[PDB]
Amino acid sequence: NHHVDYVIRFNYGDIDTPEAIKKFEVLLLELSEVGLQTEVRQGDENSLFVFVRAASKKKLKRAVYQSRVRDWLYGVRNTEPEPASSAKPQSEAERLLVIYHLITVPKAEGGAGITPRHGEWKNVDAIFPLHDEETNRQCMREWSKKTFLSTEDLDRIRNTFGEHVGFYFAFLQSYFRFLMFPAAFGFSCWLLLGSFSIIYTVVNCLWCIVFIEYWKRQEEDLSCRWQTKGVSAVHEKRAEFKPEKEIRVRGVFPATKRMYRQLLQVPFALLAAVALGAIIATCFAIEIFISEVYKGYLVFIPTILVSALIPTMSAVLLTVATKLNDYENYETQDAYKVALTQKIFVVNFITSYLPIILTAFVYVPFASRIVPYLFSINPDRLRKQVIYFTVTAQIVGFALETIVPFVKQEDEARFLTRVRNEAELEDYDVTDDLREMCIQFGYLALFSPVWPLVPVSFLINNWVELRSDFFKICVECKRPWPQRADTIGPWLDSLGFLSWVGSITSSALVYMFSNGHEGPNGEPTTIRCWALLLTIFFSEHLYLIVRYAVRSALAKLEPPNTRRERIERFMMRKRYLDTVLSPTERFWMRQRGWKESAEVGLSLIT
Amino acid sequence: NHHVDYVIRFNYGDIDTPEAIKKFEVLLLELSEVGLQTEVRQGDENSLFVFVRAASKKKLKRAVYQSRVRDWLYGVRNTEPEPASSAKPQSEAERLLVIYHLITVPKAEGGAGITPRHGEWKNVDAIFPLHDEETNRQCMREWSKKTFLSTEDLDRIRNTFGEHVGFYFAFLQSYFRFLMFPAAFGFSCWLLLGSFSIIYTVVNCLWCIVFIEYWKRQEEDLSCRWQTKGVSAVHEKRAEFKPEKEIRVRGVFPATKRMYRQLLQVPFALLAAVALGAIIATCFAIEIFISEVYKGYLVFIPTILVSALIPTMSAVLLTVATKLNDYENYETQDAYKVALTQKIFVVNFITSYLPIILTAFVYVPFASRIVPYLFSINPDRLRKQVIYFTVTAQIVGFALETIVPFVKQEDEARFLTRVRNEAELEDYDVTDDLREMCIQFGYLALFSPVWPLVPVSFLINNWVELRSDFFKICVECKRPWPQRADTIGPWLDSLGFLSWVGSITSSALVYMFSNGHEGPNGEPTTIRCWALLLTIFFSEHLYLIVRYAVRSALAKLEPPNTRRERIERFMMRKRYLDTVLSPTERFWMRQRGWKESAEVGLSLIT
Ligand SMILES: [Ca+2]
Ligand SMILES: [Ca+2]
Ligand SMILES: [Ca+2]
Ligand SMILES: [Ca+2]
Repeated sequence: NHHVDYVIRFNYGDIDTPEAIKKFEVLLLELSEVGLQTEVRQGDENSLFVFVRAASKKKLKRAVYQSRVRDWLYGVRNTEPEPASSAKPQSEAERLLVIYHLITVPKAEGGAGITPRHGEWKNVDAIFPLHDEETNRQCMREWSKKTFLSTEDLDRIRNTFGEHVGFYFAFLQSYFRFLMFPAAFGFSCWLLLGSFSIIYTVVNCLWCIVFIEYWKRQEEDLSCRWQTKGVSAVHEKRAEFKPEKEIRVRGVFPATKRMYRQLLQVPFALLAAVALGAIIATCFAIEIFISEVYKGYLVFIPTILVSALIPTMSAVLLTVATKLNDYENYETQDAYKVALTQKIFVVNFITSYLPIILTAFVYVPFASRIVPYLFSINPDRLRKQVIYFTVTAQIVGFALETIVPFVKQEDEARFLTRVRNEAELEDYDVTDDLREMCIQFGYLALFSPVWPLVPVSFLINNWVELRSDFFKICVECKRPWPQRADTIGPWLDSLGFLSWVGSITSSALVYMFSNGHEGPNGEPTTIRCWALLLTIFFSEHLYLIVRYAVRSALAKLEPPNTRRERIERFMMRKRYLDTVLSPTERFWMRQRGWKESAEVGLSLIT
Repeated sequence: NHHVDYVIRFNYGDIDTPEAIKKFEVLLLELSEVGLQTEVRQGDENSLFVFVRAASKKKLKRAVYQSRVRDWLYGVRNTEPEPASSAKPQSEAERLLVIYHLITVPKAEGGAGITPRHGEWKNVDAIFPLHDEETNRQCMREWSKKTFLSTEDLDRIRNTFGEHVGFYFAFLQSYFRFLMFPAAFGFSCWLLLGSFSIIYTVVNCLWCIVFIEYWKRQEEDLSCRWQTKGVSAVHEKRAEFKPEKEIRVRGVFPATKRMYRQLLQVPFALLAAVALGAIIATCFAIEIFISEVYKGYLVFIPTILVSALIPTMSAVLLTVATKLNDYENYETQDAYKVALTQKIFVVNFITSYLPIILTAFVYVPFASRIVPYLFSINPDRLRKQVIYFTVTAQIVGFALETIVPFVKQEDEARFLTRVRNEAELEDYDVTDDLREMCIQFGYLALFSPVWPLVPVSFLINNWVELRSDFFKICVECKRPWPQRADTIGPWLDSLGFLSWVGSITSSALVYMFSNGHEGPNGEPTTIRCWALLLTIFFSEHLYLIVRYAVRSALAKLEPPNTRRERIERFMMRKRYLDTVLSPTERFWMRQRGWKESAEVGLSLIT
């Protein structure tokens, strides 16, 4: 890579020439005044990117010791900072993270001011590091053959690509690994019993409880292991944040006003729910009427209708959620990303689980009681849609995930072109992959009693998807900068909610389908709503009781890295304490020493 | 008090004379070898108590600096220990707590070995401090007149009687204070509307949610204020603990074996539930048949039956719970007390809320459908039992709390008799008073839609009960030793569970009684169990949604003491850091300084 850390794509297309060269000179002054060596090279037809390297080894050592000092002070490291003359960077992640903080974190603390495209420049499109292609191809061809990734492999996806990708890859490993028990139980139940089986439903809800509690425990242990536990204290501030007052330099904003702006989440959620429910239910009723009332060239209208109407409405809701998320201030980038993710999860929940719920609950149980207003319903509609969403939708999702973007794409002559064709790749966001895994866990927690080969299909697809996501990161994207994290984000409570409703939906399914597969064949006159709500009541409360039992069991087992990170915070204070910090009386005149008190005791006992 | 800190009642009644004097000499040796001045005086007819004072001011200063060092090291204090020559004890609580640690915490760390009555002595009945009667009477007559206790008053009940009593008194103050909104709303609803009113039920569930979340916030703030946040790390070990192995000196026990012994909680809970349910339901059916089927001298059998059969069964269940709580090891005293409290809360729940539930749910809705097997039921049975349990049971509880134990009870001549008549008082346990307040909150959260003057009665009784509990502590008991805590214990999650079921029970009540007070008059043929379970379903899920909203709102508002205790843990580390700890290169040979890079930039832009 010729020691090049970062590439800063300065643009000059839409900006006139003297303003562009003034912006360029002010960009290159703050890079030399922060300790970074710059080398400008010709970019695209209308761009000009500047390479960035730490200027000297002593400047890099002084800049990486003052980045270990800061997160030791803010309670992340819990052990003393190594001295600066012996403080070499541990890996590529620490070096690239220090260089990115020197580039982006503003001039109040000591870094440069470069915020990409937002506030003063509006020209620097991206600040991307370069790939380590030999190590990437070695890791790809090394663990394209192993059945399970080791902790050394997870530490290599920590040392490259940072910790925010390493937490996702450890989550995917600990999710493919824990899929083996419901995979074996689902194969056993689909071979032995039929679908809608009670022991498979209880086993599946117990497995979701156990997996969620074990991954909360493993997240705490892994954030203690990777020295990134309290990384919320050193989160990167943002320049879009507009403060009210200034109390000494941080620019505070009253959090109650942000709560009152956060209460717009409920009308946005109601609008998104009503609009997406109207579109999906209208498409579903159109498909039902056209396909089973009134043809082979006329069955294809509602599928093209959702394929050309759902992503447009979802992009409109994404725009409205972004415009509302800029209204609330959110001084850090992590709070903004978590708020945007919690906003789009409602759209993702409705878009992902509304067809299976109308077909499973509104379609199978009523249908005839409706169709005359517009029956001998198709009994395999629910099984066919679960089979579709689990197998064929995952096949086409893997297709449009990694095959379609691959088909879509002197001495420095090869390097200046490999950076140029790495400049056009896609910026990698790990929330999309966490979204895919969480929607998949939602399918497995909600509609697994229909067709219990769903965990088997998810096991095979997860083993393919781990390697495919690593191939996408190393090949089809720019390198993500080493972002740190402690959890996977709001996806933890998303997974808890997903399983939470799964405990209601699967129990309602195994109640109302315990008469066959056709379940409540059309018109519902048999289903007894006094027996449909009692099983939901008792199953949800047994779910909550067993979940409380498992969380109270797993809380009392301290993991080794947490038990080693609450001991070093005693050892550091013990080392601090050794390095520095160096009438009435006539009642007590009778018995002086402890021998005469024993004499009065023996004299009073005898 | 003539500077006397503690009184250690050595017994010699059942022990023969040479063994008693050997135990006495070994008791008095370890007191002089730990730094405490002893003065033995004649006790009761068959006891002999030894007074204990710190021997010298320098020894007390060295013993109180090494007790600030320890909880600074274990992460409780978060600020540097003051030097020992200027480390005077802050109040009576710190001095008496240091003297109690020197008396009781065993010889591995530096204290003496005196465990009361357990392991080697089996004679020292109690180690009680002496009352500060002038300050106690001054505080009693000072805040027997004020409407609300100030934070200085709460800090005085912290400085005397420690922090475990101060947390309860702050809880009772913050519970009497937050009773004013449901008191005013219940008076407004009982004057304007009738009983079983929907807006009063929604307001009451919202008030329970808000009060529980605010008291969790205030508990965190108060444990940060009183410098006792992480006091779980310095909990007092116990001598009943029997360890498996010894790894360097703590005596570890495998926690999975304690989990497997903790799984006996479910058969004990089933046994207690079935037995107490059988006794209470048999008494209730006997009372119903005798009082309303078949007399004035014959109505009094079932009341004497519970008054002579419920406390005997509860004492049997207390004995079984103690024998099971000694089976599980529980190395600390706080874990043992929390486990015993969580065991007796099931007995307290069933004994406290089973008559109102059978009368409200089993009696009002069926009754005739039952009585022929043994109707025009009495409509005011539920209102009369709620009125009884809220008003008259609280009056007789205040009576048997403080009036009956008061009627039941040379130069050193007055002092040796005031200690002698303080030796016979009752050892004060704050879990009984927290149990009374939590059972009262359970009544208010479960059965307030019946007769909505229940929060008004609870407001008056709580203002009386705060002063009466302080009178009981200062007058009718020995002084409790200054035990530290951070929460009130498991009563927090007890209160959450209490309100949790209240959201089901009150909604079922206001469904099935929205036809009058008689509700489902006898035989149930009107109540529609498809409408009884939908309101329970929707009300419980709206309860959980609003509770999640309130906890997510109150989590984002940092209290001032927590925001000052996460800043001093930056300041201490910042003070530590200042007191101590002092081919490839041909690509980077084109442009040396940032001026020539700007020259290449202008040459490439132009
Ligand atoms: Ca996929
Ligand atoms: Ca993926
Ligand atoms: Ca009382
Ligand atoms: Ca009391």
